[PDB]
Amino acid sequence: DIVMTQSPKFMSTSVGDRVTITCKASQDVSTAVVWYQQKPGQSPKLLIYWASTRHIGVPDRFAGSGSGTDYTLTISSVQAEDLALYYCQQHYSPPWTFGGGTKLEIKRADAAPTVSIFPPSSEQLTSGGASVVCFLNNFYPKDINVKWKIDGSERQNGVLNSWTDQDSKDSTYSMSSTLTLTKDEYERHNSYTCEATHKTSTSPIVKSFNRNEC
Amino acid sequence: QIQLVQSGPELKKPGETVKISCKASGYTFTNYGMNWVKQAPGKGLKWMGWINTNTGEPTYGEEFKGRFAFSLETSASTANLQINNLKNEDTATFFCARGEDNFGSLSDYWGQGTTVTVSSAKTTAPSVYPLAPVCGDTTGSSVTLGCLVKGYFPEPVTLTWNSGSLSSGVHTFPAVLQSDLYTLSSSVTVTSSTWPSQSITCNVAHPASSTKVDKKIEPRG
Repeated sequence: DIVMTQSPKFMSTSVGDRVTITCKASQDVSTAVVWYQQKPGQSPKLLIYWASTRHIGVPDRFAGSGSGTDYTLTISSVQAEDLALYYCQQHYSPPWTFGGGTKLEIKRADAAPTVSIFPPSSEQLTSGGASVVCFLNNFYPKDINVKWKIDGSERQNGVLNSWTDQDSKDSTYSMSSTLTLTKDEYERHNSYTCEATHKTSTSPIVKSFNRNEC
Repeated sequence: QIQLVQSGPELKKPGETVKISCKASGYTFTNYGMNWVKQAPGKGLKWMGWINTNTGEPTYGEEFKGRFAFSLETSASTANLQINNLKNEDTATFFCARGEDNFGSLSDYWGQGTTVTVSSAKTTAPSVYPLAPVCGDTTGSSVTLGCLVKGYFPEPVTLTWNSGSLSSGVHTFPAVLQSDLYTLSSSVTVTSSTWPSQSITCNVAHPASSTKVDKKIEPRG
């Protein structure tokens, strides 16, 4: 079986640049390399076959190149909509073996996280459960660090982080950190602090609470 | 152009068998054979084999021989995958692509997928909660509201802020599995002028167990 090898596994450039992505294989596959692009939550699509023939409707800006074992998709004018995984695939002999994909992140400019802490809903409080949600929203780069400190103490169990993938439109990232508890756990404490370590500052972003009217 | 649609995403517990369909719009079924690709959240894309939509000749990639069966309902221009004696290892999303050529070296056009979840878990409909703020300067001239969807199985879950019409500002997060069920969040930052002036709402359809909530985010502030 032929073995399509890809490395790197993540790649990034800014808007308007060029990027190049390496696909190689076991033996000489005689230019018969296909390129797909699969954008997050979408079918793959055919970019390119015979390492250079653009498929109907893929723009001039995606160029095919290669020979022997060695192939490279080059994108130019990296648009915001080009973050996706790129996949190569042999089509010289069965079975058609695919590379393992490569993520294209678009390197953006820095952006500080917009953070928001949230109280347990009286509705879930009648259920006997308490979750304090914090959103850390629209940051750049992908590197956030999110601790909770219930009553000044690093609570490091009960939390679940979820992350958005890179935005198509503005190239940021967002994240959610829900920290569940039980009612008599919640009701025994009173400061609740979500903290955030991120490159766009030194002084840790902090969203902290307890109830009162507004 | 060619418009292949695939069946909805099933939950079948170990041992069972699932029918997965591809229905061919666009081309003349018979002169272009169906390709089936598996995508685990792992490797990436895997070819399972082709089906000669003319004679019905099937070809299977080694890892696929025997528990899998490509078939067609010709008439309907439909192609079907069948996984029998289902393993939790088969937990993944499958595709029918259309083979450009004889055997399906290139795959011009892919259906939207069908996600199978092999699992013993119970379908537990969600509890939807409106996450609204205690107070504070949320960045500037803006207020975020939120919504948590804890308790459902299996994914999907369709969330919509005010009937779809509220779009700009949403960040719906991925679901995450804590042991037996999923938990979800979505945020929507509105302008200070829009709330509690206008009526923001967390509309939730859990297709899987007929649940559909619309919690309102009452001011509670």
